[PDB]
Parts: sequence; C-alpha cells; structure tokens
Amino acid sequence: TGYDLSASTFSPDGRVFQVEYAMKAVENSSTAIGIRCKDGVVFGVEKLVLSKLYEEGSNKRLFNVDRHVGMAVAGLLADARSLADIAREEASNFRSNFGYNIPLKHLADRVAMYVHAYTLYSAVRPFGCSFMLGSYSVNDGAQLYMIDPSGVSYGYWGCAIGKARQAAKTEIEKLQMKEMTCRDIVKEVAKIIYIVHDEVKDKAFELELSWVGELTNGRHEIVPKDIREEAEKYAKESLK
Amino acid sequence: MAERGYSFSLTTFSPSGKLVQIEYALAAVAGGAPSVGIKAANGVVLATEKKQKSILYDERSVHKVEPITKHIGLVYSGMGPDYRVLVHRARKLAQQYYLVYQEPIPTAQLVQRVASVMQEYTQSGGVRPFGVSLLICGWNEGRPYLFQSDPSGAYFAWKATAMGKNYVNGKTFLEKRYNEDLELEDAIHTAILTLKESFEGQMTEDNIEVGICNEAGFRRLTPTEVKDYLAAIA
Amino acid sequence: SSAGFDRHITIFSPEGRLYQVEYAFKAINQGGLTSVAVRGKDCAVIVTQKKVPDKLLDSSTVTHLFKITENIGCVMTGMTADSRSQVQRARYEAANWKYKYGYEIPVDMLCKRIADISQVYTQNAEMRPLGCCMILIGIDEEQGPQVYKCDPAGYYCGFKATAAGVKQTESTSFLEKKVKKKFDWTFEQTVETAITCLSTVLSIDFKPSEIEVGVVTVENPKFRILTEAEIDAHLVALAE
Amino acid sequence: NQYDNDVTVWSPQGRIHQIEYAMEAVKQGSATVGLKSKTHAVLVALKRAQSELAAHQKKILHVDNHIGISIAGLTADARLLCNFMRQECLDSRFVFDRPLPVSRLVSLIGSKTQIPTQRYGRRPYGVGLLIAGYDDMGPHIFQTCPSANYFDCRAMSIGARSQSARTYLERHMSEFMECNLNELVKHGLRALRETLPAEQDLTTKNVSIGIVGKDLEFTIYDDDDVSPFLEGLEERPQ
Amino acid sequence: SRRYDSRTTIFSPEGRLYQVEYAMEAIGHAGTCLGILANDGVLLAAERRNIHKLLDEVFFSEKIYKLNEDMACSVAGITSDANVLTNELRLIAQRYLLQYQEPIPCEQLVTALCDIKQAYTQFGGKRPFGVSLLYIGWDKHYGFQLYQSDPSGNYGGWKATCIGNNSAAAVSMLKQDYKEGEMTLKSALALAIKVLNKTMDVSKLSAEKVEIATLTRENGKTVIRVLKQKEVEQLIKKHEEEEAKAEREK
Amino acid sequence: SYDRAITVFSPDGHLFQVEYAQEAVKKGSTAVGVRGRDIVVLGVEKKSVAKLQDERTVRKICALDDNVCMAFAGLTADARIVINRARVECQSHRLTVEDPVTVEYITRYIASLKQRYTQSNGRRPFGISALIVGFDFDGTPRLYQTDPSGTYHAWKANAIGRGAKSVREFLEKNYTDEAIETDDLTIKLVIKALLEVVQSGGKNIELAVMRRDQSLKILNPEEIEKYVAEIEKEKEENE
Amino acid sequence: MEYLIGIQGPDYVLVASDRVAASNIVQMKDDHDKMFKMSEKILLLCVGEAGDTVQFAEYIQKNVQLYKMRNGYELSPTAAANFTRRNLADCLRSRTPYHVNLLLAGYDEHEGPALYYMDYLAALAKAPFAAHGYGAFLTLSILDRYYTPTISRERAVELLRKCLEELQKRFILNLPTFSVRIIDKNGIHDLDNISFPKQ
Amino acid sequence: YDRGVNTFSPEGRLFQVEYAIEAIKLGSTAIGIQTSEGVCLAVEKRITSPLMEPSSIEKIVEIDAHIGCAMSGLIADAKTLIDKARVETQNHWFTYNETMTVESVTQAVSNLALQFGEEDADPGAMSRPFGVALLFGGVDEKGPQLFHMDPSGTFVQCDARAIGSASEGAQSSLQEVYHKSMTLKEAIKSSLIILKQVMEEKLNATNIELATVQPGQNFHMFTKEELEEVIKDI
Repeated sequence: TGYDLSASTFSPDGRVFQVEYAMKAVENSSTAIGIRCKDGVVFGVEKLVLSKLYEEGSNKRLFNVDRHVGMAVAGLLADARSLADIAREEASNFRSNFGYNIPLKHLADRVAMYVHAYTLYSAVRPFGCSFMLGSYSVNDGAQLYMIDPSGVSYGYWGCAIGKARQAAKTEIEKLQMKEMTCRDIVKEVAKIIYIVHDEVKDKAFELELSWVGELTNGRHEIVPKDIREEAEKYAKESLK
Repeated sequence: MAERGYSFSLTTFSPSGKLVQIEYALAAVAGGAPSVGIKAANGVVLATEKKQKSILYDERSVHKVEPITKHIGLVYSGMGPDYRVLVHRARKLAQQYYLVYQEPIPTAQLVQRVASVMQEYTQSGGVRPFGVSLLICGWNEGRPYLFQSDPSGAYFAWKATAMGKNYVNGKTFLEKRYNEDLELEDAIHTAILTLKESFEGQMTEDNIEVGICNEAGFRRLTPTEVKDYLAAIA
Repeated sequence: SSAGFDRHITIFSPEGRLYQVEYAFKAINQGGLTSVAVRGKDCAVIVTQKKVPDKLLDSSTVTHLFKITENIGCVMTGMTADSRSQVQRARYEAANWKYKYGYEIPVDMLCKRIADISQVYTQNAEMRPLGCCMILIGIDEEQGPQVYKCDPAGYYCGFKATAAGVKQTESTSFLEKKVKKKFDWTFEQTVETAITCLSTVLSIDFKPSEIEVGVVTVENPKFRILTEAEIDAHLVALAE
Repeated sequence: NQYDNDVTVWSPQGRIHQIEYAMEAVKQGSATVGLKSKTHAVLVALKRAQSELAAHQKKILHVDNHIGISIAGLTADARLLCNFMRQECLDSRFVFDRPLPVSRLVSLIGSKTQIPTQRYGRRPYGVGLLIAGYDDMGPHIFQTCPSANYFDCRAMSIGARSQSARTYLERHMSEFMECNLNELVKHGLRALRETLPAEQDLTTKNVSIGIVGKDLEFTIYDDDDVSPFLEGLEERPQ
Repeated sequence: SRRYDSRTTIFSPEGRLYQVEYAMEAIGHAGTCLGILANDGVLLAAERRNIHKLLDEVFFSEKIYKLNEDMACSVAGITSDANVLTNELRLIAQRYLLQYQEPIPCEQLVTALCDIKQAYTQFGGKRPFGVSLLYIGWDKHYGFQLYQSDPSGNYGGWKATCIGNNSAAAVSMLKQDYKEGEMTLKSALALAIKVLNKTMDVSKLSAEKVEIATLTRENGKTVIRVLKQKEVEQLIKKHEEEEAKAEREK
Repeated sequence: SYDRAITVFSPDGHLFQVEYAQEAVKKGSTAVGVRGRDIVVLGVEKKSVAKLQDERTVRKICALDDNVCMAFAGLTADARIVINRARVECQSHRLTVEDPVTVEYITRYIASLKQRYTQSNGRRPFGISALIVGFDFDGTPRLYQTDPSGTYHAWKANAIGRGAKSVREFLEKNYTDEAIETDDLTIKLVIKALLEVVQSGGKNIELAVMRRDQSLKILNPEEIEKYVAEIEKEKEENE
Repeated sequence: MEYLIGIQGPDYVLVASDRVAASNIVQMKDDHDKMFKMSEKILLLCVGEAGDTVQFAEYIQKNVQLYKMRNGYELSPTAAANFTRRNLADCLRSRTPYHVNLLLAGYDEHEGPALYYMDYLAALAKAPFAAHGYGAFLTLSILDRYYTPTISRERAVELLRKCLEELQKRFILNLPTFSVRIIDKNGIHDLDNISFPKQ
Repeated sequence: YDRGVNTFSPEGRLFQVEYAIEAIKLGSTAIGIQTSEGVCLAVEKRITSPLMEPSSIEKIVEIDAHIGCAMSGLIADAKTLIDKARVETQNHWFTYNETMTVESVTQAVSNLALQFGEEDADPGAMSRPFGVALLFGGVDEKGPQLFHMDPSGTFVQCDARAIGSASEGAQSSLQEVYHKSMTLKEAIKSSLIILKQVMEEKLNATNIELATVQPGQNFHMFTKEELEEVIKDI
C-alpha cells in the first residue's frame, strides 16, 4: 500500500491503483447491457428498486444524451449524471460549430478524453462510471461504444457493465446480433437481464429499455410500453 | 483540471543547512555520460561521449553538442530531456538579447541567464531541480570563454573541466596537461584523450561528438573530422 | 535507495534517479502487446499485434495504429486511453505547425514536441508521467523514410528499426542481427523482416487477422494501413 | 484509515469514505416526512429545541411559490443550497416568465452537489433535503442525499429515527393519492409521531407543516396554525 | 497536496522558525567574509574558496558586487540565492534614483532587501533565501556605514563584523583589536589580514585565496577600488613582518 | 499562491500556532511603558551592545506619527514590516477623513493586521506584541498593548518581553497615584523598572519619553545616566 | 487665474500666493491658502484645477512626510521636486490626468535655497524667480528688471509688493490679498499678508 | 495528523467546527435575557490585572441603535463579524430607508460562519471557523428579540441564554429564574445574581458590563454608574 493514495502515482508494478478502485465501483453496480442489432442499438438496464416509496423513473440509468444518441450508466449514479451533461454539451457544441449531428465515434472519443483527464492528476478523483453510448444513423449505420473509468472507448457488437457483466456477455454471445431485427432483439435483451438479475442477491427490479434505430427514425427513444411488457412476458416465460 | 499545480518548494533546507534535492540532482550529473570541456587560447573545444546502446539507433538524429547561437554552444552531463528544455530556453534568451541590443549575447551573460532559470526551479514549488550540468562555451571579444552551470545554478568559468562518470580522474588527467599555452586548439587531441581514458570499448567517429568554438564561431565538427582526429590520436 | 516520497512522486532520489519515470516504462509493458518498426531504403513499415479477446468487440475499433497526418502515422504501445490522448496532442501540434509555419511537420520535429510535453510531466508534480510509447513513420525529403520513438521519460531518437511493448529486448536483438547484414531491404523485405521478428519473439506464427501493418513509401508518401488480405499475401510469402 | 481522509481518494473496495461520512451528518439530524396526493403535497417536519427557553430551529424553508425545502443536516450547508434554489427559480421566472419545473431544479441541485465530491480540498455538502413542488406535471416530493443522487419519492423520511417513519409511509402509501389535504397531513404527522421517542409527543411547538397544491402557494403553517391539523388526531398508540 | 508539502514558514512549538535557523547553518559552512569601518574609508575583504588551478578568475571578484556607485556588498551562502539578491539590490537602487534623483542612502537598500528576505519567511510555503551579506557604502546623510543582513531579514550596522566560516573567532579578534574612533584604512587593512590569517586554516594567507575591496570617498565621487593581487601580497608580507617582529621580541 | 490554513484549531480548542507566536514574544527583549499625567514614557532593555555594533540601527522605539509612538518585543524582522504598515495607514488616514490619527485607531489597525494573519491561509502569524503610546487631540495620554493574536487593551502601565511577568508585578506594586508626576518621577518609575530588568546595566537600558504635546525625544545616554543617578540617589535615600 | 510668485535670494526663498477661491462669477473664499507645507523646510504651492490641486498636493505632502517618518531624515527640496515631477509625469498618459501647475520652494542645509517651476505637463526647471497664472505675464518682466542675484530679504518683499501692485493697476481679476511666506535656515516664516483694500 | 481544514468525522460533524465550539468554553460568560419590556444583556469582563483600564475590554457592542451583541471566546475573531453586522444594517438603511430586523442581522453574520476552505474560496473569511458565540439582542417591529449563534453558523432565537465558560451552569439557573412575564428590571436583577455566582471574582462594577435595548430607548451605554445601584440591590 502507500502507492494507491493518489491517481498521480504509478505503482512499482506499473499501474494506477486509484483507476482500478474506480472500476471496482462499476463492478458493484447492477448490470446494464447494450446490443447492436441489424438496424439500431437496444439498451436494457437492471435497476433494482431499493425503496418501494420511490415513484419509478427514480435514478433512471438510461439517458437521452442527444436526439440520435442514448446512454446506459453503471457506477455511481451521481458521477454518471455529470458525464451525461458533458456528453449532452459536447454534442450541442458540435451541432453549433459544424452544423450537423455529432458522429457517435467522435462523441465517445471526446467524452472518453474527459474521463482520461481525471486519472492524470492528484487534485481530481478518477470517474466512477462506465456508461455505454449507442446511435443509429442512415449515413453511418448503427454504432455502439462503451467507455470505462480508465477512458478506453471500444466499439462493441454487444456489451455489458456491472456485477453480472461476465454472465450477460456469455448469454449475449449466443444471440445472432448482426442479423437479428431490432424489435426481435428487445425480447432477447429482456431475457438476458432477467437471467442475470440474481433474484435473491438483489430485491425486485424494474426493466428500463431504450430503442435507437430505423423504427425510431434515428432518434434515441424509450421503448413504447406496448412493445415492452410483452418483452417482459417472454423473458419471464423463457427463464421458466 | 488541476491548473498550475503545487505552489510549495520541493527543495527545503536540511538541519545541517545544505539543500538535499540539489545534491540528488548533482548525483545524476556525476552518473551522466562523460563530457569534457577544454578552452585553448584560440578557441574552446567541447567533447562528449555518445555511445548508443544498439546499431539500430541512428546517432545522427540527436546531437548532445548543440549550438545555442552562432558563437555559443552547450554540452551536457545528466538527464537528456532536461538538457533539451534548457537548450531551447537558452536560444530564446540569446535571441531576446539580440533583439534588444542588436549585438550577439556576451558568453558570460547567457550563462547567468541560463543559471537563473536553473535556480528558479530550485526555489519554485512543484518543480524538481534540473538534473543536468552544462559546459557552455563561447567566443566573444576574441577571448574564448568556457563556463559550467550546476543544477543549483552556480556558474564557474573553467579553462578545462570534465563532468560525468570518472570526472575526478578526468580532472586529474587534464591537470597533468592543460598547460593553457596551446595557441592552436591541439587541445582537440587532449579532449579526445581525456574521454579516451574513461572510454569503454572503442572511440569512433560515431562514439564521440566534438564541437569547437573559434573566432569563426561554434561549429560542430563533422563526423569525418572526428574520425580524422580520432585517427592518429597519439 | 529511498528518501522521503522519492518513489511516490516525480522528485529526484539518492543516486539521482526518477523512480516514478522508471515505473512509467513498466506501464507500457503492462498492456499485453508488442509493436515493431523497420526503415527500408525506400519505405518504412510499422507492425503491431491486435488481440480481440471477445468476438463481440468490433475488430475495426480495436486499432493501435493511428494517422497523425496524411504523411505521418504512429503505433501506440501502452495504456490505451493515455495513448489515444498522446495521439490527439500530436495531431493538434502538426496542424499548428502547418498553420503557423506553412509546411507539414517534419517527423523529427513531431517527436521532439510530444517528448517536450512528456518531460514537463516529469518536471512538475501534479501530472502523472504517462504510460504510452509512440513510434512515428514518415517520408522526409533528403532524409528518406524515418522511424522515431518517444519514451514516457521524454527521450527521443531516430530509429532505423525498433520495437516497444512486452518483449522488446528479444525484438531489438533479433532485428540487430538482421540490421547488421540488411544491405538495404526492399519494401517486401522490410514488411517480411518486421513480421518475422514479431512472429519469432511472440512464437505465435500469427495469421493475417491477428496483426496490423501500416507502411509509408517514397513512391506513395501517404501513410496506408494494409488490408488483412494484403497482409496475408506478405504473410504467405514469408511462410514459403 | 488512510482512504477515509479525502473524497478524491477511492477505497480498495471502491467506495468513497468521505461521501459516507457526509451521509451520516443527515442521520444526526431532526426527522422530516414528505407525502404527496393527486393535487397537493405536504412536508411535515419535527423541530428540535436545544433548550426549553430556546425556540425550535426552523426546518422548512420556502424556496419559491411552488417549491419548499425541508432540511435534515448541517444547517449552514442547507442555507447555501437553499440560496442557490431561490436564485434558480428567480432566473427561470425572469427569463422564461414561468415557474421552474420541480424535477429540473432537483437536477441542478445534484450537479452542484457532485462537483465538491470529486475535486480535491472541497468538502461534500452535508444536508439531506425533501423538496416539495407543484408544476404542470403535478405534485412532487424529491429526496437529495449528500452523494448528489436525487430520488423522486411519493413519500419519504430523512434524519434520526426516520426508519420508523418510512415503515408507516410504506404501509399506508396506497391511501395517499385519494385523500384530502387534512388526511395527507394527518398521515404525515402520524409518521412523525413514529419518529418521536414514545415518551415525547407531537405539540404545536415541535411540529411544522408545509403545504403546496394546485390552489395553494407554498405555506409554512406553524405554531397556532398547526393546531387544527394536530386536532382530531387519534391518541398515540403507545 | 498537504502530504507532499514542507511547512517552511510554520512556527516551531519552541517559537523559533526552523528553516531560517537551518539556513543560518549554511552561511556558517560558506567562506569567511569580513568588514572593517575606518573614518577615511569602509573595507570588505572575503576569503576565496575552492581555488582549483584550472579556474579562469575572470569574474573580477566572485564574492564582491557593486550595487550602486556609492554602495557594494559581499555574500556568504548559497550562490544561486546570492545572484538573485544582488540583482534585486541593483534594481532597488536604480528605482530610487529615478523616483528621487539622488542615490539610495544605504540603510534603505539594506531594509528593502531585508523586507524581501522576511517576506519569504512570512508566507508562500517557499524556501527562505539562505544568504547573509555585508553592505559597505557612503551616504550624504550619515557618511561611511557598514551593515550585515541575516537570512531572517534582521539587519545590523556593525562597524566591524565577519559572516563566514570562522565568524566567532574573527569577531573576538576584531572586538579586542578594533580601536573605536581611530581610523586609518591602512590600520583596518592590517587588522583584516590578521583576522583572515586566524580564520583561514591554510597558513600564509595566499593572495589568490583572499579578495580585498576598499570603498573610499575621493573628490566627492566614492570609488569602490578592488585591491590588486600585488597590493594584497605586500599586505600579507607586512602582517608576516609584524609576526616576525614579535618573534624577535620573544 | 499557497492556499492552506497555517493555523488550525487543535482538539483542546486552542489555535496552537498563535500560542507558539506568543512564545516568540516571551523570548523577546523586555519593553516597559507607563503613562504620565502629561508625559507618556516607554523604555527598552537588553541593548546587548557589542561595541562594534551601532545603536541607531537596532533602536526598538519608533514614531509611527507625531501623535503616536510604538515599542516592540518579539521577532525583530516582523516588527519592521508592522511599523512601516502602520506609518502608511497613519499618513493614509490623513489623506482620507482629513485629521490626525487617534492612538486607539492605530492600535485597532495593527491588531486587525495581526488578527488577519491568524485568519489567513498560507501566512504565519506575526511574532510581535507592541506598546503604542500617544496623546490624542483631547491631550489625554493613551497607552495600548497588541497581542500576537490581535487583541488590544488600554494599559496605564505595562511591560512585554523576557521576564515580563516580574516587571509587570513590580509595576503594579510600585505604581503611584498621580502617576508619580513632575515628569522626572514618571521617567524614574521606568528607570526603577529598568533596574528591575535582569541586566540592570544602567547604560545598557535605553528609554525614550514623549512630552505628548510635542514630539518623541530619545533620552541622551548621558541624560539617561543622570536619571539613573537620580534612581541611585533614591536607593541611597532608602538605605 | 490663481497667482503664484516665487523670488529666491542668497539664503532665503520668498513665495506669495493669491488667497481668492472663485466659482463662476462670484468669489467665495478670500482667505484661501494655495500653499501646502510638504515638510519643515520645503513648501509646495499649487494652482491648477478645482479638485486636481488638493488631491495631487496632499498626496505629495503625505508621501514626503511618510519618507521622514520611516527614514528619519526629511527629503531634500530637490528630491521632493523630482518625486512630484515623476507622479505628475506618470499620470500624464493615464485615464485620470492631473492638471496642476506647481512651484516648490525649499532650503537645504548644504544646497541652500531652491525654487522649482513645474508645468501641468510635468517639466521641472529650477529658476531664480518664477511665476504662475495669467498674472505672471505682467509681473515676470518687473521681476526680471529688478531681480539681482544678491538680494536682501527686505528688498524681496518690496519687489513682491511692486509686482503685486501691477496685478491691481493692469489686470482684470480682483486678486485683492496675497499670502507671503519666507523659507530660511530656521524654517518657513509667515511674513505679513500683503493686502490691497486701498492700503 | 494533517487531516483537513474541511473534513468529516467518521459518523458526524466537521472536526474543526467541533474544536471551535470548545474554544467558546474558554471564554467570558455572558447572560442574555429577553423580556416584554426589552432585552437585557450581561457579561463578565474578567479583567486580568489592575493596570489595564477596565473600559478598554468590550464584550458588549452596539451593532445598530436597536441591536447589541454579547461576545465570548476569541474577541479578535468577533471584530470582523461585528463590522459585517454594522455594514449590513447600514446598507439595509441606504437601500430601504427602514431598520433591519434582529433576525436578518443574525443571518448575515451567520452566513459568514461556515465560509472557510483551503482550496479557492475567499481569503478574508478563511483558515478556520470563527471562534466566537455572539448573542445579538434587539427590539424590532415584531417586538424585543434575542438570538444566539455559534461557530457552526446555527442561529436560534432564545428568550434567555448563557454563553462562554460556565454557560451550562448559568443556563440551569436561567431556566428556573425565567418567568412568563418578567419585567426587564426583574431580569436585570436576576441576571446579575447568576453572573455573581458563576464568576470567581466579586461582582464589582468594573468586572461586569450590562447593557439593555428597550422598545422606547436605543441600546443603553452599559448602565454606567447606575450599575452600582443594581449591584447595591443584591
């Protein structure tokens, strides 16, 4: 120990321990999974409800960062809300400065560079969140990226973040993501989350699902309630 | 996001009264590759030993001997990146003097100004003291001038001096010679000899970098010229 | 030898050694990857190993080769986020050099400028030294093809052939013998020498998809990243 | 031990200790209860008196005509946040000539709270608030923790002995939407009664009731005004 | 960060400033600097140190500096701090000359540098300037004056004082052999050589090992002449001649 | 610049750094001040003349303004800054609200500067406690004392420095109603306190008395010796 | 408008200033003192603009007094004149310029009597006899005609009276009374005010 | 043991603010009582020696004609707080041509209480929480009112209060003595009885300062000389 106090310190082994501890907080968070379908991206978040008195939509972990981009967050919710605000702002600056909606590849890189900056200095703590950004454009096609607390942005056909990350990705790999239609993909996302929920380790959870794709006309949107519920029915039936 | 950073000096007086961090920076200069400076009556000769670890490295790309200005040159013993920061700073200072006075900077003046930058790091907060000691040479008013600036910022004018591994042996070797009546710079041979005394496997045109400041100005000797001097070196 | 926080911050130590900078070199090796560069008479070639741990990650996104400018390209070995930041800083410095001075940055100068940025990180505490090493390939008129490497410590030099990553003592020696009897390699020979050196040191005999090769030539100054099929044709030729 | 000193430092277990310590400050505080109905929102608070001669410190602070904030934590911190909330509502009225949506204010409050919990030197804010508001969407109650995580809650309780209040609010949560203002306060004061130690009882001096609704601008009813709400109460079931 | 911070200015539980005391110790290690005041003139003589054979000696006296036409100083302590202070002193003198077109009096120059030296001890979490310097000068207001400035920023107007390695021994000889109200720079120069012989462990007081500068008023111009090595040599021989005469008496 | 609090409350509730600053005053040379019916008097001790040293440079009594004068015990360097800062305020007070500076105002200003150093981040507290003696427009003589922390109390007579407690006890016991009077007797009371000072050198003690209707005058060493002779004659009378 | 005259003799400086303060057509104070005592042996008299004169004069006076308190020696008359010149000169190219015409009279133990003439532009010239104001144009020829390098103090007050009389015989401004002061080894001495109610 | 200027206890309040509460305990005891006929404010000067003039010690100050403040703990810290209160009342007069209520003045001083932070923030109020416990008492439109504040910044309205050393002992007696409608005269007498019990020294006129602000009259000047008559009554 004694080399883990600051993020401005490299361990004798050759690592920044403070960043690793931040990634541990993401691991503590409940799972959020994003899958890239043939026409768009679908994100589903397992948010366990700590208190029944919360009215729902409380601590929502799916954020509409821009008209065509949406993010699912795992980690300290407070850190995530700040990151979404940086992402919403970076997108707005692009539309004002260059005149068109930001390419998702650029938005992920610009937000990731901000996340990277915190690690370099003793003054500011490393970020505690690992959000995923997904966008659908007719010109560039569906794209999914996940940025971890280190600042690493990698494009993923399918991705998961949180305690059940390993279980979810293993279930995700079986799905044929490249050819599956987005409406079909939604039922699969519901099934993966229901299987990785843990049932008794966590209390009852509410499924939050988001749709960005040709069906949504290139606009990130929450899944319509009629499209959902039936997806929940399939997931409950599939698990049993 | 942390802006300017630490504002508290990392160098503080010891109970004895000697600054510890400056002493550690001196250790890097002693640990540095050997550098020898000899001032002959016609001109100063600066010689340093550059041994690249492998044939893969291109020796020509980086020069340990650098021209600060037409008549002023610098050789260093110690950490390489820090020497580059000082060399850029010295060139800026020399040009600023020329712009204000329309005359090339006097050799002693560049040393004081470079030394003042080195002292600033010792007193100022956050920054570690520089780990490099330089052997600046110049030819102003005809007379050749050789000076050395330590990491602390103290500057001394030396007819001959050596820094780097086996500096003490080098100083004694120069003490044996260095009559200082050498009107010609045959001290180029003596400088090659002092580096040779502490040299490792062999001395070649690639192994040694030599820069000479004369009435004409500071010119880094061509690799062919270093070979000619290395050849028939007594 | 330890005095105070000599090993905890970038301050001098007894024996005049910056322990924190030495720890940073270990960081480049921490990422499990290696890269090799060879300079031929008419061309310069950079090769890296691309490892996609899970099929879900998009192969295109996972690249350690980036284009600093149309005529200059780089291979980054080290922590990915830190390396991506050094790529942006280099891209910006080249754009400034062109705007301020009117000619594209000489590859020698780009290395010094990135190295000068790195040295300050060591000089001033509050900034971690950085854990990425960059190798730059470009064609400079009157200098032919040139390969340059910037250390985390801020050291810079010109390199006829070099490597950085997990296994570089072996790579430098294998190249050093080949450099001794090279007799000026042709473009095919330069790609072959780099691929063979990586193949032997890793002992993988890797297929075309597993590696990335980027080459700059006197005939075609623009930096080009070879397609997998183009890599395969060179890969079979060495295999024969 | 070393990790506990600063927010910037992260534990090997990846939990920020100073944030947890700031969370404790809310626990060492007077209990407050918030409930909501289809048309009105009530935020009963239990004022605590340092001395019998001393007046109870005021907990519910008016922010704007549509919003009122209860406090359960360091008072000076609440004043800094309360000043920010009054300013934010004023700017929305000045430029957009409309009441700021309550949820949008809670979002601004979190962003301000997050910046100290991250930057070196600055300390985490240590006050727990129970904002109540009416807007086009309707009545709202929002809990804010020192962690900077807001939580939109139909009912809520924060501070010492608050758990007893949460249990009562949870058991009767279904009844809240379909009830008149008097009943909504009556459930809320009953919830404060659970927080109160059994020997102590609710009195006009120790209880402050604040109500915002479709036809009611935020009003901090207190002292004699609190007495009709207190009257008609069933005897405490001790 | 606080953990990587040196207090520098914080008071000791005893109430002394630790760093300033440590800086004073550094002045003790440095070479001897001695000043003697006579009615005709004020003189500063200091001992050259690290006199290696190869040194050029082209700095016209490393220890002595001329702050103004009428004032000079010699410094014992870290050389880098001295260079910063000597440049600052020259600027303060020039700034006074522009604002009021008359030369800075002397105590004003000493106080102005002293204010800077105290400020470093006062605040900023920065290392104190570990240098102690003796100022010799002439002013219309109070004639020839001599001053000593400590690293703390406290200053004194001693007619005779030494701030070098053997200061305690030099002061004791100076107190016994300084004749108050008796001038003659020549007598003061002889006293300086005798103090130097005691302070310097090396015998013979070699001319190269010592530097002597005398400030005198001639034709209302104030001339800070520096004694040539030949002048220093004759003085050392005169001290030896007096020592020889004592041997004859024995 | 450096932005961390040098002085922070300790668990006992005491600002430790301020107590340490007071310790520096305790190590300081003794200074004695008394107020006469018309002549304010202040004196200093431990001149510690080294013969080679010049007394004018080391004087510890200064006139901030014609109306006010000050004596300091504690770190000598810190006092030079505080005295010059007061001199600026006193002249600045004349430029604004035109009029002379009341003695109480100058003591409040010196106290506020001293308090601000304790309540500022990055700066060590001043190590000087001061005796400011002056006559106001009414002509009443006023003497005040400023703590290193920054508290000012009016004092008819007081002393600060090494062995301040012994002199303070001597002053209260030896204090005479009518303030001794006759001017010479008020100076003698300080001379008796100077005899009470540990050195008891005579010439070593140096004192300066302000008429309070004119300007501060330093006692001539021979003049001080004559006053010391008056105290010696009083000792002979006591015998 | 406002009139300042200085006559300097072998060991003394005689300075006279008008005493009239006027706003618009009315004259509102007839006892105005345009002379500011910077130090015991230096006097600065300033005539210029409505507020510039008091602010500049007081700042110079307070600064000159402050130098005495800290240093312990009063500024020489010359140094004070150079110090005042610098402050006016620095402010010339500034947002608040000071339009003040000042003449400084002082006696120094070694230098002896000194009189300095300064314009609003801050050009300082040492002069044997000097004048300011529209009145100076008539009076300075009389001073030039009768001034002798060696002049007794009594002759100077008569010469001041001769010039002051012309300011009534041939001038459009009332200028009824003039304040007279002399500076010598002892210090500033206030000689009787020269007055013209008809006497 | 560096800790921090701003740091939280493992389960509790900021440590430095808690240490500041301790500093008031080492302070002169002050008793403030509010009655329908006015507010009575009393304090113990605790004069250390006969030589110091009693008048120079001030523990009661006039913030405004209708407002006065009793101070405890560190007197030097209160001077900044008192000045701010006086400026705040004066600015309310310039802007509104009306008198600030006692509560508003209390809030303005109360706001400055927690403004200390090592990084950034404001230099004038900084380094540490103010070590003082003011007891503002005044007559406003609502009626006679007395308010108590602590370094934590928590103002409260108190009908009767005791601050400083022996505050707890004084408070216990204050609860018993206080009555629903005590006349101001009864309170002035009751307070001085309590003041005598807590103070080690005798209740001499020099030792105690009592000042009262009443609806009819402005804050009175410490009941000078009339104090002896109240002392004579006990």
